[PDB]
Amino acid sequence: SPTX
Amino acid sequence: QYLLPEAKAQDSDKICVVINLDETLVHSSFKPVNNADFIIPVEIDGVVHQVYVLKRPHVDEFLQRMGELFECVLFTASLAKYADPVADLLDKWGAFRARLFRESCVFHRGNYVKDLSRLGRDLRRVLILDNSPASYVFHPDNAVPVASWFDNMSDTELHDLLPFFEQLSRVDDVYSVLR
Ligand SMILES: [Mg+2]
Repeated sequence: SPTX
Repeated sequence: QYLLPEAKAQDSDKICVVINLDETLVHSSFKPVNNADFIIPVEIDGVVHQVYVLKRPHVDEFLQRMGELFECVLFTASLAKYADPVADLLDKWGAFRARLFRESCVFHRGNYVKDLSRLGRDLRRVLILDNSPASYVFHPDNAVPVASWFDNMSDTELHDLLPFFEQLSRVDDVYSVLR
């Protein structure tokens, strides 16, 4: 993901 | 060298707070949702996907106030192509003096860690607000836990923390209170  | 340049002068005397993005200030996902506060296009291998972001309750008051009290810094394990647009849309008041993303964390034992030593501040005047205790395993004494947030529109934990931070903002040494 580009998120955590 | 360090991740941050020297604090600019009105901030020298201020505690630096490192604030986390995901599950702390917002919660995002690729699953559409009608009430997203933000929609962000993110390109992954040449395809644009949509990220839907919700703002945690009272996030606006929180950042405005924290932005006056502290030298606030965004530190996230998310990638900039997502976090930078969110920070742009979320931070109307310029609370964030700087932004740090996945490449600035240390990858250790599975996790992306926020290694506060790498900031280049004096750690007696540093705090990390982060919903995941794994993020600050190198410095758990500098931490202000905060519950993970997803979509509870009754959440008040950002409002309710401001009084603690107001008094924290005054002390000479944060360990003096978090021991
Ligand atoms: Mg997070």
